[PDB]
Amino acid sequence: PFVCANEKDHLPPLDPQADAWYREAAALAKPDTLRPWGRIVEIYSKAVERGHWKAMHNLANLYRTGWPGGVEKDPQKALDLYQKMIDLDVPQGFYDMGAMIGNRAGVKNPATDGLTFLDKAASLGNPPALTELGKLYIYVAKEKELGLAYASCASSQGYAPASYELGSYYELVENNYPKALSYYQVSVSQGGRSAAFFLSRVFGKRTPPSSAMWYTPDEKLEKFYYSLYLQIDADPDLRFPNLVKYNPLPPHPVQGYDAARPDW
Repeated sequence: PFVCANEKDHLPPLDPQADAWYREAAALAKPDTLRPWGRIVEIYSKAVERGHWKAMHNLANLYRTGWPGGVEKDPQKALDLYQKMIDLDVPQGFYDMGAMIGNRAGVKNPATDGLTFLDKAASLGNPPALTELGKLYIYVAKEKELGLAYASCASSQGYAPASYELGSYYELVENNYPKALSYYQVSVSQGGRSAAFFLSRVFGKRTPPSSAMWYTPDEKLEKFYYSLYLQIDADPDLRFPNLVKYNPLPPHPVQGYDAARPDW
């Protein structure tokens, strides 16, 4: 049996000073201009000293995925930070470690209680882990019902890539385009860059009909959702918690609001 967990129920405390440093360093790394990476690294490091689990994640990603002139690529330090995270039982830490050394390596790790890294992370409600496992059950193991449950758990926690993956599932596998559109719009409200980009294409004049899912082009929706794409592209922390309720999507010309029930 699968139990959907809430990741926020399993987050260690965040030091108030370390969180101030983390937020400033994350902001400095945000704009698409010249950025002070050496100083961003140093600020993240000071926050890591005080136990900030998000500073550990961001700094580790910089150490393994370097950055042209700023920093500096070093996989071993990124992994030492991942170790610090799982020692604190951070759900993202289990996902991060598994993404770097493989899922099944978790079974032997003392911090996972015998689970794989994805299983341990997903059991603590980690949305990235729930999303990957959902894709694996759906597309590799052919466990549709279980895989959809994993993705829906991550989606209901506000994780935009999970909502986008559910929308992509209903478009390509079930050909339920109104259901796909609704998940894409949910993903946009959750800061989904890809969903906003492709939701905009759905209503563009020049989009081939199959990629538009045979919706009628709507120039105002094309511009509305391309505008959200640009906002999310500039600020990935942006959310739109009122987007769905006050901007109902148009029905599909044939499938309505649900291909299963095209006349609702």
